[PDB]
Amino acid sequence: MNKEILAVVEAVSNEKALPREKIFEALESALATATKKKYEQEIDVRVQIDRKSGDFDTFRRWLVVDEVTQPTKEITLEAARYEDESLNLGDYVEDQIESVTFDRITTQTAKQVIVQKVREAERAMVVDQFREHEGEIITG
Amino acid sequence: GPEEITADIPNVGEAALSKLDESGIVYIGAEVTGGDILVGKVTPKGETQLTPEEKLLRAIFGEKASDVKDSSLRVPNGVSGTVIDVQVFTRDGVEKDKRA
Amino acid sequence: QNQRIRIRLKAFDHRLIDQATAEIVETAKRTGAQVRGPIPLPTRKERFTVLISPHVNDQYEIRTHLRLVDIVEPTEKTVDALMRLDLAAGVDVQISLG
Amino acid sequence: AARRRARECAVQALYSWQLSQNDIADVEYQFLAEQDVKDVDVLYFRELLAGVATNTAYLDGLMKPYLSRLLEELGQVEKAVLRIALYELSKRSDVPYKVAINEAIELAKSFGAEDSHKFVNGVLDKAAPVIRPN
Repeated sequence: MNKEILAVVEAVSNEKALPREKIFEALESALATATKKKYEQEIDVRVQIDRKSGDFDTFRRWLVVDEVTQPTKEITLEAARYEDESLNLGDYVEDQIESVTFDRITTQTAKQVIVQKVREAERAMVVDQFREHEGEIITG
Repeated sequence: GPEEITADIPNVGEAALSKLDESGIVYIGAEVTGGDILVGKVTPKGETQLTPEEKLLRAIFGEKASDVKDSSLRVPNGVSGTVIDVQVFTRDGVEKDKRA
Repeated sequence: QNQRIRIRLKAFDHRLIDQATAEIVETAKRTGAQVRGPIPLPTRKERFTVLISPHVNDQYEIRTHLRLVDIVEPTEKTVDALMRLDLAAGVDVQISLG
Repeated sequence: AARRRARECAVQALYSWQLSQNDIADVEYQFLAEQDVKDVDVLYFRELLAGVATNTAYLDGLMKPYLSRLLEELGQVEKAVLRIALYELSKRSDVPYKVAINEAIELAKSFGAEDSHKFVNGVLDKAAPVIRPN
């Protein structure tokens, strides 16, 4: 799992565009979007795969707001009593642990997120890389 | 690409994959009905990307999650009943399956 | 990869030719290619003409200064930076690979 | 035509190194094995490549002021032909004043900007107090 994504960032050619840290952040985003399909519940699942130390540990956001629709991510503006949360906003839980990071749709959305983010990053790089020469004769 | 009979199907929900076993075939006794999935098969769908920088990704990190397509054998619409037997003819060289 | 990228350079100007050859060997070095000698071969005369409304009963003579550059280690940077940095007109760049 | 046409071929290697900043051994090896140049005698090629000695830079420093064209804008072909036209009697003096001067001006007549040999001959006035065997 974690080792797999480490092998990714090793095989990632544009390691400057995405070194291990932001690689694993984008992969946590992909894992949340995958949990979006694993559960009909639309919950923001931060994971924090522990980029280099060990494997992942899924969490569950609380999306602090006075609402209760989709209660997987609903907490009022002071509900931090149990768990010693003590935080009004930002207090997010780790109730569900060890989702799937190896199945078909997981790896498919991993591919999609990887190619999307890599292409976006290379675009944003070349933009400034050529903007450097603003005021010169360029081909085209 | 080759054809595999894996248990997972990229799109369908849990119901359509509940009858199968861990290998991807229904148990002997599941009272299926027209529409359900007997197998259990996926195919290499896509073609012509030609980006080896992504082929190296999906050769180890997406080795079997590249070009899925659910050309899986469903019971024809209308015919219900009970599954009573499953034969599996495997071409030699092709290794094996658990049900086999 | 394969070696002989041999550049011929016809020309009618002088200073831009020195500039072009210098920046060419510069790019080769920024790549690492084993740039051969530019080797300025003997200048060749050319009797020119004026194919416009003539005199009544003139670009007639010119001196083609030639250059013979060679790149025999064409990695990515050579062709990349070469096709990137264009060269001024008035000079001919008939190259060869063979 | 063997020692005469020798210099009009080693000026090539001189200019080549000057543009390449390699070693003279590199450029001479590549020039010889590049085209089979027999207009130069091998030992006179060796002498002309020995014509990269430090004194060559020195003959640039002497004739520096009385140059009708500045140093930092002179053409590299003109740099090479000037180094040779001054070195012809720095140490070698294979032929006297007029012979070597005419050699440099003619055997390199087909390399300049249609007038360069004029002003190199004109700077050769500053070459007088060092080309003593007139």
